[PDB]
Amino acid sequence: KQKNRPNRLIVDEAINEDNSVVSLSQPKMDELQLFRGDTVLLKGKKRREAVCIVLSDDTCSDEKIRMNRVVRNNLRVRLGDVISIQPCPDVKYGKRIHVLPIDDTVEGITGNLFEVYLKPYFLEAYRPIRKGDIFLVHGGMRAVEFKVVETDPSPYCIVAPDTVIHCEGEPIKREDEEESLNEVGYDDIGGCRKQLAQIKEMVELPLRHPALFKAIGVKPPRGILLYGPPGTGKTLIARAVANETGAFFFLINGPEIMSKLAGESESNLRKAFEEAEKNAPAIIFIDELDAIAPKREKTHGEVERRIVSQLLTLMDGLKQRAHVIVMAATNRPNSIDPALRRFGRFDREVDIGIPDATGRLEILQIHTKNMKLADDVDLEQVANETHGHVGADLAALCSEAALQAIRKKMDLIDLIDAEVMNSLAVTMDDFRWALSQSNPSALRETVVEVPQVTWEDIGGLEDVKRELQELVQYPVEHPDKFLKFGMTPSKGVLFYGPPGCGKTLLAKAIANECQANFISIKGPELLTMWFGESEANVREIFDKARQAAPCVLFFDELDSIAKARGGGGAADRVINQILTEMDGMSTKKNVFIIGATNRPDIIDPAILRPGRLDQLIYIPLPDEKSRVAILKANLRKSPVAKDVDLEFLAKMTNGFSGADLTEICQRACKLAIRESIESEIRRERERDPVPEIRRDHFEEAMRFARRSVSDNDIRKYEMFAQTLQQ
Amino acid sequence: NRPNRLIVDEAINEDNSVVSLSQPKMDELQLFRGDTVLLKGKKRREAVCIVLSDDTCSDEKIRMNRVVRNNLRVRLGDVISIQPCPDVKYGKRIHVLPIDDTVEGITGNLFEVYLKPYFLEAYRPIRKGDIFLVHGGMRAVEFKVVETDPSPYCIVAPDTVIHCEGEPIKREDEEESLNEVGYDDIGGCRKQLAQIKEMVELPLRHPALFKAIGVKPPRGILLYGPPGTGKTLIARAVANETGAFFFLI
Ligand SMILES: Nc1ncnc2c1ncn2[C@@H]1O[C@H](COP(=O)(O)OP(=O)(O)O)[C@@H](O)[C@H]1O
Ligand SMILES: Nc1ncnc2c1ncn2[C@@H]1O[C@H](COP(=O)(O)OP(=O)(O)O)[C@@H](O)[C@H]1O
Ligand SMILES: Nc1ncnc2c1ncn2[C@@H]1O[C@H](COP(=O)(O)OP(=O)(O)O)[C@@H](O)[C@H]1O
Repeated sequence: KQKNRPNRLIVDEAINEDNSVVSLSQPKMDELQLFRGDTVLLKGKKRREAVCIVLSDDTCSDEKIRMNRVVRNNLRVRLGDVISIQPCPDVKYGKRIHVLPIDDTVEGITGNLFEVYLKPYFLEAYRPIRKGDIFLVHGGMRAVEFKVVETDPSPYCIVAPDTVIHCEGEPIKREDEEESLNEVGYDDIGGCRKQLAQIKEMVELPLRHPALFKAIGVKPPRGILLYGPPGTGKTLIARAVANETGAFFFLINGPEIMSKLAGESESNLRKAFEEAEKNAPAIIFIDELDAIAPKREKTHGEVERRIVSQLLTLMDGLKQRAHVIVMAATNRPNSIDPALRRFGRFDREVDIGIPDATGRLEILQIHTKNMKLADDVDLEQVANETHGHVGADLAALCSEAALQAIRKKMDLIDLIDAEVMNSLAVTMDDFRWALSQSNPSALRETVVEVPQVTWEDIGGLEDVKRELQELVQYPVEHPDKFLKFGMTPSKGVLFYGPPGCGKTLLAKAIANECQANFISIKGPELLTMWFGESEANVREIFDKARQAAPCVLFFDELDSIAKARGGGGAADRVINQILTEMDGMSTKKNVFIIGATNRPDIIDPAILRPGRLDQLIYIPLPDEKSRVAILKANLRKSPVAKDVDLEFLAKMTNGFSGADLTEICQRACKLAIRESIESEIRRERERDPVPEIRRDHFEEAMRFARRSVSDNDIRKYEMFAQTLQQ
Repeated sequence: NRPNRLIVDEAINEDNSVVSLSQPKMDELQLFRGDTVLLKGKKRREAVCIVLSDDTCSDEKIRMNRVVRNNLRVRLGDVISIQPCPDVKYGKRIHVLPIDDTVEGITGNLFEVYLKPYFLEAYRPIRKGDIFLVHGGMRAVEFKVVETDPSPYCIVAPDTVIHCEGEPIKREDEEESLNEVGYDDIGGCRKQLAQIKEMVELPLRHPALFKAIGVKPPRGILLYGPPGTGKTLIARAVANETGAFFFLI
């Protein structure tokens, strides 16, 4: 970025008396790509926006903006605060504009307010406004404020001379100016920025750059595939990259292509492309491509493969034909025909995936920005407790929570619009009941995320942590050292020993401090792929690994598949595929393959071959610093008080595994919950928060023994450590 | 629960032309005597009858018609509402067609036999399609409104004649016009029926509440279940308690 976010400006008094005119300086408008007659989008406090025309000023300061008292009150700011300016170069003219004056400004005057106030104020003026601007109109020896109600270009527009002005009777008053309907934009798009920036580049370079693609010679984004779960803001993304760029959108959908009969399938599909040809600033988006073009064995018909044929003969031959780009949507990239997915056209494919916790948080922030809540819910625990939900399901979650809030209160008056909005309130219980009544769709899917451990759960093995940093982090940070000597780094590592979940948190910490993606490969999913006789599922997983580069590929226990066999054997139907993936693994892109086993005697010797899975790391029994780190993780995200004896467990529970010391904490927590609720039972029988688990309950939690490790297996692990002791 | 909705008096007679007067309720609201007074039952049903005819009912109760008691609600001993709506325009000789009991006895002139010697200047201002039972001897003969000369609720002029070419069709068509719509009439797994009742009833009667939320969750509802469960009657029961066009395919 730049210093101090240089669109931030200081409000100052103006010289011009115009309401819709703000003033800047000469090198500021040159740096911010601003003209002397162009329009901007001003943003300020209390999430209030403004649309204005920047004019040149000579008395204006370098880092200040001159404006009158109207925009200062419209942005709800006083003298001395900071405001921001955003350029708005894509404004369209308005069609119908509804204006209603405030009640105190029309007391004493009667008649038509259009020909006296509205007609001279907009007589070839072209003043831009937004929804909620209160602008002062002078006339009849008075000063009457007029407020924008609703425009057909609903976010922002310029008053055309053909715009019909609506000034009907019974106006609204000064209120909380609630938002209820709008048009989408880049801020409306949620958490997709790692791919939103890429597709932003691949549509911004087609914008107003004809000679740039002549400098390339060829246009690189000929066809763009956007695949993911159904409903991941797909047409929202397509509509968002159209209006702010400035083009003709003209969406068509595959069901509407099949909606016409035989012979009419060429009608309104080719004609869409001559429509795109006659309007060179345009994009093309098609929805449900699997309904048009499935796989070749799935093409069980004649008219549908005819439609596939006109799509192919229209998609191959638009090479520099009004420089239009083409977008498409599908569930998975292999669901479409692979002959469509070749090169020359339809090559710039991109994944979207599910949102993360912060992406879900900002999606819910967008969906709850327009609706006033009870302002005591944090909205972060709501977006953090959800898991595997599409953004459409978050919108449905917000709608059902509002339905819960409406159904909680009884019936009001029937139909003013000032009773069921200012009484809107949602609780933690409202969204919690809404969380139960919310069917997800992104479940049963390989999630992609950057998790958060922040390196301090890990106890001991600091040289092992340094080796894991040098294998993964430092090729990303300093690849010039590895290109200095040309050494191919060890991209594959093995974990063996007790059944620990600390290797999972190790991989999570690698993805965290690497700031890279994570993929959790499940052992039950591996046996699903084995017993389901579908060994081709590895390929799209590794394709998602390539498209989510850099990433961490945490595989579970691979010896369980060999445990299912034991007549004997070395490799299985899933095992031999990942060796071909490792041979197909490039040394670039910083995609790491990390393995997690328990018993390495029953694994493939081809895994033990060099270049496939390179080095083996033993994870030993937990140590006392790792035991107090385990107790710190037990104290992580849990309300606890003082007088805790963290050194009490490590002196005698050294023979137990780390899950036993974890289960001590959950058992003491359930004991605390049980004693608190029987204290509630005592309170009800008789008709303080007690936030600390008292350590007698901790000692009753550590009393029972469930030692899951075996000492002979520990000697077996030490025997393989001595085998690797060279 | 509304002040208009009040408990109903028992049916003294089976006449559509007689409504008893409740004088404390007449002192409560502002109802004007004369031609037309609007009344509502339940499930979005509209009807009009005259007032100040009998003066038999006591305070906070009004005696109404028999046909607005058996229809326009789910049962007797329930609420009835009133509404002032006077001096509407006039119609001409509606409800010429009987449906059920013409096949026994004689046909007659079909309105000079049982309609003319029974009415007392309340010229049946009912919904076009609603019924009313009247006969001289048996007093259980219904008819159906088929002539639609007036578009709003209008009384007709007395001693008017139109074409008498109407023929009876069926008896069960009155029962099949509802086809037994009722939440008591439906069987009901009451939990799932409660959520579907909520998620259609919040669409019901409050179209502007969708502007308050801004998001509409009902855009389509699947009905999972094994066949034989009344799935084609569950949607029929959800309809016509709301009041809309059902139109199954
Ligand atoms: N990522 C998202 N962010 C915000 N809103 C979303 C998102 N995904 C879906 N929605 C909501 O879901 C509705 C339909 O979007 P979507 O299901 O993506 O359409 P399509 O499936 O045709 O791409 C929209 O009204 C939008 O508000
Ligand atoms: N380097 C390390 N050495 C020892 N223990 C560790 C290390 N890093 C993390 N741990 C701890 O080991 C525990 C994982 O072992 P455990 O809970 O017994 O296995 P599981 O949960 O798979 O049954 C985690 O709670 C973690 O805090
Ligand atoms: N749950 C129910 N409540 C009331 N009537 C029912 C119910 N289930 C079946 N019936 C009766 O059974 C007959 C056939 O209905 P049914 O087989 O349930 O249709 P569908 O299976 O399409 O819902 C209907 O005439 C209906 O009266």
